Amino acid sequence: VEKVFFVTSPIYYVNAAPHIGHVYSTLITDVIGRYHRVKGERVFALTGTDEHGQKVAEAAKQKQVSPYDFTTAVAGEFKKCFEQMDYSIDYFIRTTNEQHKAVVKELWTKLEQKGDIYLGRYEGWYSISDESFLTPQNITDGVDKDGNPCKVSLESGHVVTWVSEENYMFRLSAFRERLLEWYHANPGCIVPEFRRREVIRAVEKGLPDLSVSRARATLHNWAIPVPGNPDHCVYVWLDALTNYLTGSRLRVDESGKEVSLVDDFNELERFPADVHVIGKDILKFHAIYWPAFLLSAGLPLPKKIVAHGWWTKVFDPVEKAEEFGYDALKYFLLRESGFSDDGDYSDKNMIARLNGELADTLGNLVMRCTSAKINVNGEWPSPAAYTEEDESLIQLIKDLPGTADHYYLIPDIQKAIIAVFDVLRAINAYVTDMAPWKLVKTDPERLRTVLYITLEGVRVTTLLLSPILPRKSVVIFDMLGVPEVHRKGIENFEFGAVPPGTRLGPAVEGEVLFSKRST
Ligand code: MET
Repeated sequence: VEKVFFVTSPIYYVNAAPHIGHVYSTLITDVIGRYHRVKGERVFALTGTDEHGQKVAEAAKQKQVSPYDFTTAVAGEFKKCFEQMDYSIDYFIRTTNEQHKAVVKELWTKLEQKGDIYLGRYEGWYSISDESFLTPQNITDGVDKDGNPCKVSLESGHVVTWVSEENYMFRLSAFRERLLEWYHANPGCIVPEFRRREVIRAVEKGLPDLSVSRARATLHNWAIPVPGNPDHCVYVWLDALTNYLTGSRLRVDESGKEVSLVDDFNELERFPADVHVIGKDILKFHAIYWPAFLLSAGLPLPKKIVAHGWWTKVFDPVEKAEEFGYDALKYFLLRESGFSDDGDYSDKNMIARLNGELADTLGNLVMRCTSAKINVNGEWPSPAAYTEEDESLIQLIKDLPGTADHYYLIPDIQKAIIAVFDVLRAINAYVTDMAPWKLVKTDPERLRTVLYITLEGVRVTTLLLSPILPRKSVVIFDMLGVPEVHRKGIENFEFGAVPPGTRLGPAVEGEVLFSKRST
């Protein structure tokens, strides 16, 4: 089905200021978004803020400000952070938005009409910080900020409290068999694979019904009212998860403001998400509750949920981007960690990767193929006959787009970067063997062949890196003199798409692409 590629970040709680966790989650969302745009697809990338609930209201009360003022302020800090980080997200949703609330009520009403919401009790543990219901097996003894002996979440270590409320209850237990069918029928729907296995084990163990409302006093009245029962408010997670549906139904203008909410999601061709990006801490909500809601409502299910190794919720990313470069930082975060949390975030290692990979591997190579010394005519030369060594490198360059594409689609952005850099290392090796600096005098016919391959290797690697390094890719292409039309589209993944005779861009006397730093 030709649709709009719909990729989401989670919507972030506004109890605290934006931080690296949020920036990472939204970076992954953004990169996926960018890759599909580079592929020539229609894209709708979504991010935003999760503004209702007990936690946000209590954080606003601690600041001695009204929940409305506080959410608006913090949402502003989030918006500004994401502008600073130079993302290309299509819309920023807020759960306080009136159109969002409409969609929630509409969804609630469907679930109710379907017979899947009933009036019952929740008597059990709850983590206000996680906004999560927990069984007694998921808690242990612990300490709080008054040093007192309390109970805490095994998940997150935050304080838990016993709740005993009459609550609207969603019949999650009825969806165990259908969820298991879904997981088994769609074995790539949860990535990475060990998290897919974790979800399945949990659903196999059995599912309780889920409390989807709370008494309004418990939430300090800071929530969406239940349709036809103002004594109750809608659970912040049903509220929150529904942002993805709301987002898929908003017409947005050129400045990024929502102008209209369509009735039927099919009108905008976004729903359901192709990729939900989340942290590992909210997997249950996205892989169990969310599909169960959609199943109840007869709505289509997402294609993939990708759960990274970090938590959704010092090291300030805007500070480090100003210190080391924006694209460089993004590169580092995406390169340094896969789905394991174990990975070394340190000035030592940021500099190791900056110098080793960005400067010495990529940057070095860009300068070699464009310098006046080696590229004497300042153009893409026409190649002479290819040796078997030439062919071996060409093969790597030809194969790379297909390999990188599979990685980007999993999605595993670390592996995609690695694949591209393997080819970059190969090109450096090739350039070392051929010694094109010697060939300017010794054999100019041979240099044409060597230079051309080098240029084309640089173009193709750069094109596949352009979702990771959106600014630097533009600079590289300007130096190489790659016309705008050749900077995107699957057609331009092909070897040879830029014809010989293309002139390089002008240089400037101070130009480095990535400046190395002191160790
Ligand atoms: C529907 S995604 C909700 C994410 C949640 N607000 C968090 O900050 O973890």
